[PDB]
Amino acid sequence: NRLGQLVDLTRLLAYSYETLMACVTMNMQHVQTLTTEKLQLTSVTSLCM
Amino acid sequence: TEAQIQKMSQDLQLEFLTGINSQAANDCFKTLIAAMLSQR
Amino acid sequence: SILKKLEDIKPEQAKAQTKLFRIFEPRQKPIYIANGEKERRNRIYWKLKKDTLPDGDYDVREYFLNLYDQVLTEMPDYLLLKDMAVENKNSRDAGKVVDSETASICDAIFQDEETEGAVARFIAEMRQRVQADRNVVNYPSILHPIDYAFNEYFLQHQLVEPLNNDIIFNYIPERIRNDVNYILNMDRNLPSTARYIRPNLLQDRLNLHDNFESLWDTITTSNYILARSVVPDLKELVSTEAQIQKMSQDLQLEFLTGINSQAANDCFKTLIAAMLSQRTMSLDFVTTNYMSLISGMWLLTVVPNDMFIRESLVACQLAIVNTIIYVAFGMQRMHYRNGDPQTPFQIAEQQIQNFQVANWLHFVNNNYFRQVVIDGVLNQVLNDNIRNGHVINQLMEALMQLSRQQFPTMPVDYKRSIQRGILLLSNRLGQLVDLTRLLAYSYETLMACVTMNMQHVQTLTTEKLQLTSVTSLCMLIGNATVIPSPQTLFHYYNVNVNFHSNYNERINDAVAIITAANRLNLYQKKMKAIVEDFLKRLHIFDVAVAPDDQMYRLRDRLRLLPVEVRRLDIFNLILMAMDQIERASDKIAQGVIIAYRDMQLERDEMYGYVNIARNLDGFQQINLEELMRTGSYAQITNMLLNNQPVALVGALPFVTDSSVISLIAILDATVFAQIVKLRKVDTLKPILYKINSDSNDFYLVANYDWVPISTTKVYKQVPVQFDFRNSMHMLTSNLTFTVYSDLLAFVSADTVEPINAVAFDNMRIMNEL
Amino acid sequence: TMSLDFVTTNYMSLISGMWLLTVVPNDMFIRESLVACQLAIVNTIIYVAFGMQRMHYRNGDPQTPFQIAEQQIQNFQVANWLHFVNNNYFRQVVIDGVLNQVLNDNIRNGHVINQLMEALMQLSRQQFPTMPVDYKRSIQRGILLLSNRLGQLVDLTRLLAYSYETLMACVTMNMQHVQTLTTEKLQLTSVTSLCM
Amino acid sequence: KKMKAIVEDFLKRLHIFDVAVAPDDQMYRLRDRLRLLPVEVRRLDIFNL
Amino acid sequence: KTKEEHQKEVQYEILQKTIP
Repeated sequence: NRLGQLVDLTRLLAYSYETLMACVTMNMQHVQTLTTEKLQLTSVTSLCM
Repeated sequence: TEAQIQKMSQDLQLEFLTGINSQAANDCFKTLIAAMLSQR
Repeated sequence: SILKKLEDIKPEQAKAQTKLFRIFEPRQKPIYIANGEKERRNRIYWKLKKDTLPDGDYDVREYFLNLYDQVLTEMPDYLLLKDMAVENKNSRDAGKVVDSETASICDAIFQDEETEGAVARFIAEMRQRVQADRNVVNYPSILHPIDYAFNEYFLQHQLVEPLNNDIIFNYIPERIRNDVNYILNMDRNLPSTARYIRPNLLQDRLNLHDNFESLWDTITTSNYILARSVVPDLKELVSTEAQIQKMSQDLQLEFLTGINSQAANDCFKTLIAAMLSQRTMSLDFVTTNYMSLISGMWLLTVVPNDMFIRESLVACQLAIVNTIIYVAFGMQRMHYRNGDPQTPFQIAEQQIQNFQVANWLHFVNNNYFRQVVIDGVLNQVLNDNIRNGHVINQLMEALMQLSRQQFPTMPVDYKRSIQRGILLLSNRLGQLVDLTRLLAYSYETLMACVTMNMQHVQTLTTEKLQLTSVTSLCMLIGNATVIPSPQTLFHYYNVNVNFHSNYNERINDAVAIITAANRLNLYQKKMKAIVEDFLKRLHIFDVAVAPDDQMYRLRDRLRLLPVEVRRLDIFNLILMAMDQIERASDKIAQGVIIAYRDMQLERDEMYGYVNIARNLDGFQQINLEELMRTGSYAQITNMLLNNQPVALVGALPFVTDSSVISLIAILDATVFAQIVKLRKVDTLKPILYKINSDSNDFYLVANYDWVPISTTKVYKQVPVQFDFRNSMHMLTSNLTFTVYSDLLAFVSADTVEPINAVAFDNMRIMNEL
Repeated sequence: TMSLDFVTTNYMSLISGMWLLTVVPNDMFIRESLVACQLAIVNTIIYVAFGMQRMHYRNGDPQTPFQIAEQQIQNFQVANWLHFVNNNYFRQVVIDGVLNQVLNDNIRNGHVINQLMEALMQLSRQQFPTMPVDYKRSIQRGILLLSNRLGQLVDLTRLLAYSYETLMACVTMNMQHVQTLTTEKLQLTSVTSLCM
Repeated sequence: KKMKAIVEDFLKRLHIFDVAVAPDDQMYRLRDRLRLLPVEVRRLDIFNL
Repeated sequence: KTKEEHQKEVQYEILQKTIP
C-alpha cells in the first residue's frame, strides 16, 4: 500500500547515487573484503514504512 | 512516527516492532548510500 | 463516546445566496482624445471588484483554483428571488431590482450630468413582471457576461423538486411499507408549491471494502455502535432465581455461572448489530463447559460460518466434535491440525455414518449468505430455511439421536452429564424456535433500513463475545415478543441517510477540486491537504492517525471516477473564460516584448498614449514559468547580449511612469541588466509608458507634434468597453417556495399488537401458548 | 379536514373507529388517516377472523383498501356493510341557489347502525382461527359490548344527523370540498367515550 | 399604485387574517383574480361622474 | 424522543409560518 512513496524513494536513491558517484576520481574495483558494516534490518523497515 | 507505529500495531494484529525511529531511518539511509558509493 | 460523534450529523446546509456572486463591477474613468487632452466627460468601464491576484503564472493558476473552490463551496441550492429586491427610486413605473449594488449603479447612472437621456429612460423603464399562473417571475439585473452566465447556470439547475403527500409516502424504503406489521400515518397536508431536497443515493465508488481496511474498520465500528444503540431491548424476562433453581433441580447436583439478564441483553444486541454491520466477532469459552459448547453449537446452527474468525471457529468445532460427536459412537477421536483448509465439521461429515447428525453437520457446513439486490441497495439475506425456523427441527432430531447411542469407551457419569445437558436444551425447543424466528424477522426488518452497499469481508478489529451470555439467552427467553420501535427505527434511518449523503457530497467536492487542479496543469501543490480536508469533513476520523501514504493512495484511487455533471460544466465555464478574467486585471501584465527597432506606440481611449502590443506574432516565445522552474539562463542571455529580438510571456508586476522626460530619455529598456547580473527573474519590473494631459508634461507632444517612439511594449489588453443596453437581463426564477428539510418528522407509525405480530409467512411470530 | 389519532394497542379504539368511519363520509378526512385506519382495522379484526393472509398493500394506489376488501370477502353481511362504507360520499345538492354537502338518507334516519350491529354479532360467534385465547376472547367481548348498545347508537347517530341538518340550514356562503394544509386532532379515546 | 398594499388592506379588513404571514405568490394570484371581475354599477357610475 | 419532538415542532413551525 506504499507504491508511489516506494517508487519515489528508490529513484531518489538512484539519483543521489548517480550524483555522488559522478565526482569520484579513483576507480573502484569489486572484491570481497575482511570487515563489513552492520546494517540494521529494523532501520530498513523504518525507512521503508 | 507515533501514528505509523499505532497503525502498524493495529494492522499486524500483534498479541519485535520496536526500534523504529527517524534517527535510525536516517542512519540506515546514509549507511546504504555510502556503502553503495565507496564499494564496501 | 463515538455514539455522539456518529449521531450528531445534521443534513448538509443548503446555502441561501444573499447576493449574486460578483467578480466585475462598473467604475467611472476619465478619457482622452487621440491628441491627448481631457474630454471633460467621464465614461464607465469594467474593473475587477477584487485585485488580490499575485504575480507569477503559477500563482495565477493557484488563485484560479482557489476561486473555483470558493464558487463551488458557496453554491446556491435553492435560489430565492423575492428576498433579494430593493425598490428602485428612479423607475417611473415603481419597479424593483435584484441587488442593492444594482440599485446604487442605477442611481449613479440616472444622476450624472454628463450622460444622455436615452440610457436614463431605459433605466426608468425597468420593472419586474410577475406571472403567478405558471409560477415564474422576471427581474432586471446588470452584470458582466461571465457573471450573467454563472447566474443563469445556477438558476437553471436548482435541486428542488415538487412535493406531494404520496411522494413522502413513497420516500420510505419499500421493505417497510410492504410489510403489514408496520403502519404509517400523516397528520398534515402539503401545498402544491412546496419543494424539498433529495439526498444522494449512489453507492460506494472508492471500493473501501477492498484494500482499505483501516477506514473500513473504523466505519464498521461506528455503524456497529449505532446499531447497538438502536436495536430494541428485551421485555418480560423470566425471573433469574426461579430459572436457576429449576435448572438446578433438573440437573440433580449435590456450569450455571454467568446467567444474568444483562448478559442476555448484551448478547442479543451485540449479535444483531454485528450481523447488521458485517463486523466479525470472536468467541471465547472454557473447553470443559459442555453447556457452553451446546449453546455455541446452536449459535453456529443459526448464524452462518462466514461471520466468524478462523481461529474461533476452529477452536469451537474442535471442542464440539471431540467432546460430543465422536464420543457418541465411540470412534477414534480426530486430530484436526490448526491450519488445514478443511474444517473439522467437514471432516466429521466425511467420517460419521448416522443420518440425522451428518445431515445437520452438512447443513451447517455450506450454509452461506445470498447476495440479493433490492431497491438499488445490496443486502445479505439468510437462507429461507432459517427464517421460518424449520431447520431447528432438523437440528433437534440429530440431537435426539445423540441420546440413543450407548456412548461406549466412556464412564457412566460423563454420559449422564451430557444427557442432562442435552435434555435441558431439548425441553426448551419451543423457546429456541420462537427466539430464532424473532431473530430472523428482527434482522430482516432492521437491515431493510440501510442504504449503503455491504460486503462480507473480515476486518482487523474483532468483536469479543463470550458464550455464557448466549447460554443465558437460550435458557431465559420467554413469551413476550419484541418488535423494534418505529421512532427508533426512523431515527436510525435518518442518521444513516444523513451519513451517506454527507459521504457522497464530500466525495463529489474532492473529485471536482482534484480534477480542476490536474486539468489546470498544477504540479507544485502538495495534494495531501485536500485529502486531509476531506477526511476531516467526513466528521468521523482524526487526521492525526492516518498517515500521508494512504492519503496519496486514496487520491490515486479517486482520480478515476468521472465527476458530476454540474461541477464539470462549472469548471468548463470557468476555464473557457480564463484569459479574459486574467488579462483584464490592472495589477499584472502578460509579458514584455523587446525588438531594438524604432516602433510607434498605440493610441487608446482609456490610457491615452500607451505602449501596448496587441499580438506577439513574429518573435521567439520564451516561457517565464520554465525560466524560473529550471533555473536556466543560456538562451535568453545569448539572445539579449547580441541585441536580437526577443519575446517573453508571463506574469509581471508593472510600474507606471507618466513623465515625457522618461519617454525621451530611454528608461523603459534598462530594467533587463539585473537579469544577467542577478540571474533571477522573480522581481522583473517592466516600466509602463503613459502620456496624457494629466501629467502636466504633455505640452512637449503638443507644441512639436511628434509621434512618440520607444523600444519596448507591454503585453496588456485594454479592458472592454461597457454598454448598459447589453448587460441588462431578465433573470428567471420561481415566485416563492418553502424549502423543507427533516421530512420524516411528518409521519408517525403505530406498533401492531405484540401478540398479533406477523413476520413473513402469514403466521404469528411467537407461539408458546 | 380531520386527522385520525390513535394508539393501535387499544383495539377498542379501532372498534369505535368502525362506527366513526360508517357515520362520517371518508372524503372528509386526509388520505393518510383513511389508509392507516383501513389497514389497521382490516388486518386486526376481519381478516384475522376469516383465516386469510394479512393484506399486503402499497401506499398510493388509486383504489382504497376497502374496495379490495369488498372484492375479496364473500360473507354477505360484512361484505354488504363494507360496500356501503366504500361508496359513502358527500352528496352534491343545491338548495335555493346555495351549494351544500349533505349526508345520504339511509344514515340520516339511523338505520346503518342495525347493519353494523348485525355484522358485529356475526363476527362475535365467528371461529377466529389461528389467534391466541385471551386476545380473541377480549376482541369478541369488546365487539359484543359495542353491539349491545344498538338503540342508543341509533339515537345518537340520528340526533347527530338532525343537528347537522339544522345547523347547515342557516349557512349562507357555499362550501366547496378540497383538501387543506392543516387539520384538527380528533381523539379516538374521546370517540370511544362518546360511543359507550 | 402598488396593488400589494391594496390587497393587504383588503385582507386586514376581514378581521380573520394576519397580513404579516401571507405568501407573495398567492397574493399575486389573488390580485390577478381580482383584476378580471366587473365592478358593481354604483361604483362604476361614481367613477364615470 | 424529546429531540424528535423538537425537530417536528421546528418543521411544523416552518409550515405554519405560511398560514395567516
